[PDB]
Amino acid sequence: KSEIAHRFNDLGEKHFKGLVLVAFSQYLQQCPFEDHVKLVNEVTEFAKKCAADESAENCDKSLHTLFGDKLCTVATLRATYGELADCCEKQEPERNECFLTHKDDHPNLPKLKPEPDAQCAAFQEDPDKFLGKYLYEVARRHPYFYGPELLFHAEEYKADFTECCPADDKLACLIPKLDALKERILLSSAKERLKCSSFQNFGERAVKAWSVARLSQKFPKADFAEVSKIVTDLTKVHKECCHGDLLECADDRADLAKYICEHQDSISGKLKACCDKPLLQKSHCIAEVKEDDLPSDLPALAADFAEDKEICKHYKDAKDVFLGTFLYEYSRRHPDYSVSLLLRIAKTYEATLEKCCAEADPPACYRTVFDQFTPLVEEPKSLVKKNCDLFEEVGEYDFQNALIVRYTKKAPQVSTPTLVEIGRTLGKVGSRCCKLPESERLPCSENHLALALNRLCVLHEKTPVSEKITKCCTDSLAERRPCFSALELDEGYVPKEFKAETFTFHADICTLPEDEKQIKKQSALAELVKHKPKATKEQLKTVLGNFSAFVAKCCGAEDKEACFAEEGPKLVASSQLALA
Ligand SMILES: C[C@]12CC[C@H]3[C@@H](CCC4=CC(=O)CC[C@@]43C)[C@@H]1CC[C@@H]2O
Ligand SMILES: C[C@]12CC[C@H]3[C@@H](CCC4=CC(=O)CC[C@@]43C)[C@@H]1CC[C@@H]2O
Repeated sequence: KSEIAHRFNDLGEKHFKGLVLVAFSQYLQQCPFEDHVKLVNEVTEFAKKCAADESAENCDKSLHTLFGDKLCTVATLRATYGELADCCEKQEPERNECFLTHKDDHPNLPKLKPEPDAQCAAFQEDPDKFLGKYLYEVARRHPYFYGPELLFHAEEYKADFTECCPADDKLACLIPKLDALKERILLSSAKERLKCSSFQNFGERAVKAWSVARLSQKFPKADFAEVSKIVTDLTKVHKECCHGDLLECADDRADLAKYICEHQDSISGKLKACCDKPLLQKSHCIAEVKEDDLPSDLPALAADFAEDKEICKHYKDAKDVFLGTFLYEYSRRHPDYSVSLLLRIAKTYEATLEKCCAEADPPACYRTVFDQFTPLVEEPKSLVKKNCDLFEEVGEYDFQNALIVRYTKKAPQVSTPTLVEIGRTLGKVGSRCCKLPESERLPCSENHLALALNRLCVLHEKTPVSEKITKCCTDSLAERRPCFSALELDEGYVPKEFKAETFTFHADICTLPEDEKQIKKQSALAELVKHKPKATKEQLKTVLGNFSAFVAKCCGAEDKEACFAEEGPKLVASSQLALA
């Protein structure tokens, strides 16, 4: 019984190689493309040998042993990866655990900057090399990217270049195709990173809870046993992928996609479109499937979960199953709620039973349990209404700026690039979610907010700067967004010392693209808040407007630098007075 042969036979050579390339790229993010390709081929050649004869020497070793041994043969390991050479002394599974610790969530690699003429040539010159290069580039930038899903995006990446290279207009799919794919890559990466973060920081229990809530919303027709079945299998898939077991992850994901499609009539009417597709496409469509219509025979929950006299007995006899059933029943009923809200509601239900069942007369106590949920629902609904009201009034750029001020005040010790990133991400959430139908706003906003907050938390694990951020990031997954919302200006913070050069602009800003100009100004905005943390958002908006006007004027000037030189220092000095 050869594991590597077993995976090679199940997956096929193409997907086997793709996943192995991705896995290696994620583990060793600094190595060049050619180096990894060689290791992939070496591993694949061995798999073929084992497929021919599974009794052969070393074919019965574990995948982690074989792939771990392979990574440790890389040239200049100690120089390039000083930390990783230490892992190579260790044995499995200790070695892989060491490997996973050293994955870098922020490698700070160059921007993709597609060159359509050169890339279409390389694509035509060698497609396998070209598509493989793409897997490699994204994988090392996103060390926790969902392995099988990255192969799906490589196919979209192929279809773009296939359709557009022979066309007349050279860059007819630059902004249209690659920028859209780039956006989908970011969202997908953020979604999977949350799952891996949940395993790491809160355990498998938290991942299953989240998954029960989400899949109940998606598949309200399905029975609890069906959802539990799917959650169990899907949790194992993500567990394997998050721990670098990409071949096993891909294989189990295929098995799950098959199961769902075989039982689609009892699961969801929306799956039929997904289930008449190829493998990678089918799995992707299932994963992103639209929520099914609510069945007309949804049961009233007051009887079982509020009015039944033996709830304390049920709760005590099997807490997991009873609470699991509640979460399933309440979630399928509420596609208009965010997942974290449903998890908060489930925690409040649990807490109510813990309290009420210790008292003398539990029934009278827990009779009003559903009424405790109302304030939990109103708070996020109010936040989303306020944020969307602001977004629709001022637009994305100014909405981003308001969020940068908001979060810099909460966490002024965090780096400016990180504060700008989260502010800009949460601004795009406005564009994405506030235009949706009204019932879909809350789930879209809060679910995306969870992704952006996790990004901040993951960067904070690497570079801790604030005890308040640690607390919100590690105390409770469900309470994370309310914790961050509750943060106010850190009074313990001492204003960052003034540096004139930080707010000094030059003629180089004028040649930049619009998004890059914004980031420079938004970076200055974060720095303004850091030096003057008590300045109001209204003061800051005005001062930034003056900076924007100053940049606009001097970029339209005959002598651009002389304009920046004369005008800048006065404005820099005057701005500080405006922020008192
Ligand atoms: C997965 C895939 C087939 C297998 C390809 C993969 C691109 C990268 C690659 C390079 C190789 O040298 C082996 C085959 C693989 C792994 C392709 C991208 C789309 C296509 O379906
Ligand atoms: C997270 C949680 C404990 C673990 C529960 C979860 C409901 C769903 C569930 C079902 C299971 O089969 C395992 C335990 C879990 C994952 C509960 C909801 C609130 C409670 O705190």
